Amino acid sequence: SLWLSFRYEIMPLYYQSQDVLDVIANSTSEFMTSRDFVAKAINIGIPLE
Amino acid sequence: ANKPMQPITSTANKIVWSDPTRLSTTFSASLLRQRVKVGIAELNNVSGQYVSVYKRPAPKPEGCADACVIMPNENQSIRTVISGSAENLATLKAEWETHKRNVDTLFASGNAGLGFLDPTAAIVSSDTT
Amino acid sequence: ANKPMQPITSTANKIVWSDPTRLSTTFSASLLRQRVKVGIAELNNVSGQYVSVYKRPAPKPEGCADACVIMPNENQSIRTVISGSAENLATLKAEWETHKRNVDTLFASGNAGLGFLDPTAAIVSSDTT
Amino acid sequence: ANKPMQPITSTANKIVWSDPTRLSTTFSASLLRQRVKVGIAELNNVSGQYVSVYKRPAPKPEGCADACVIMPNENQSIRTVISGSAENLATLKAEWETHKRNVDTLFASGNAGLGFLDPTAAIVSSDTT
RNA sequence: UAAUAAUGGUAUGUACUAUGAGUAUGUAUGUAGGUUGAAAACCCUACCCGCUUAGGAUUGCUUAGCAGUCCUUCCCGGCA
Repeated sequence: SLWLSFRYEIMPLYYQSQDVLDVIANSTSEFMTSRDFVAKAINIGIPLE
Repeated sequence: ANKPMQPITSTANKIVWSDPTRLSTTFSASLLRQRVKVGIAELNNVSGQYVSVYKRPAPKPEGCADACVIMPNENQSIRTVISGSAENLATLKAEWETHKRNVDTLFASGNAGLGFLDPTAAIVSSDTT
Repeated sequence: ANKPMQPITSTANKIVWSDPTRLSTTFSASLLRQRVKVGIAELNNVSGQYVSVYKRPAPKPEGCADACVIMPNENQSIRTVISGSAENLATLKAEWETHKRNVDTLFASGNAGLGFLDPTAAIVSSDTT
Repeated sequence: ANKPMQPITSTANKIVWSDPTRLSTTFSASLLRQRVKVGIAELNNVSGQYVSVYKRPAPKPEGCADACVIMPNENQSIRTVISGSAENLATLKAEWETHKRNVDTLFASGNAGLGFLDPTAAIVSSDTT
């Protein structure tokens, strides 16, 4: 009975702790990206001769 | 020019505000979040319940704002409970001002505070044409 | 323009509006009047309840189910009850927008929507310097 | 200066400091807020509870110094309780200042700590001429 | 297939209270079956969903950068 009472006393903290803090940690990070392009010109010289 | 207040009780769930000048008035905010699968899919439901109470004694008999005539105090309590999915918070916000104006039209600008009711009052929804 | 909402059930106490296009959304505004005697003078007490409920289907998971199927609809509810005497609506109007401005900082501007408070918030009372 | 303490158990109505070097020494503050009704006036009362403890082995026998005298360690606790209406804090302070001087002339300068009481000790009230 | 139960739970509405979401109550306990009883159906079967175990998928392919998944097992949970 004492063990069960201690159980009932602690798991309020268990609920206040574990699921909430784990989901708080989980609610972080995700994939995203950005991109762009150009038609930049690269020139190589050739002598007129 | 509005006097601010400062917290009284600090908790992971509840924050109690109150004016140092007038301890009668207070504003507190407690919120509970629940881990829910409505359509066999997980949802982030957060239920933020807000209370704002002011003890304002204002019977003030006609034209008697004259002298040291104290009146007993009366309650003015405002209860708001907002619950919804955190993922849809952006549109949940959008619904929120619709609730503002809807109440404002029928009550703030309307005459529902006296206890009357107008079914013909303009009531509008969140979505647009 | 936002789509007008029309009543479905009218009563001396409760009026329930709904959108003709989609009647799932509702706005039920109930009233509840009682007689309160405090300062050897009966006062007119109104307990004005307002419930605004909107329904928006799913958080819409990407791909997979985006062909012809929708995950069951969720519920978004905002409940507001306004109490106090009817002899002093003028101050009740003033505090209501103050409550509106108070809730906005936590919800509309702050991150209280996602479920996280802010003890360093800046809220003010209805009264003014 | 002296050694500052850091709080080790914070709560909305319970804050306890203790010295990091000597964790035995403590200072606890408890505030109990309650609303009390007096004649035609609702009153907001607060009780200030303050406990200061210093654990200390008191007397060195005569005037030596040595290792094999580790005498029992005893306690020195000073508890102070303040109660009064919130808005009367302005005058609440002054009599507290009076309470300081009032016990000063009896204990700090008098032999009240020994166990003796002086009927002709100078005692004054908060009010002044 | 299954009964005794401790059925201390949860969610959703009701009346009171409320400077409280506290009190009590109805309803249901992911989806359907067997079953007396304590019909708030205790429990087992089957099907879905989310955990956990440690294994894998062409592991490379790509004139573009892929891809934020998939299958099995351990696996506990979505009324006790």
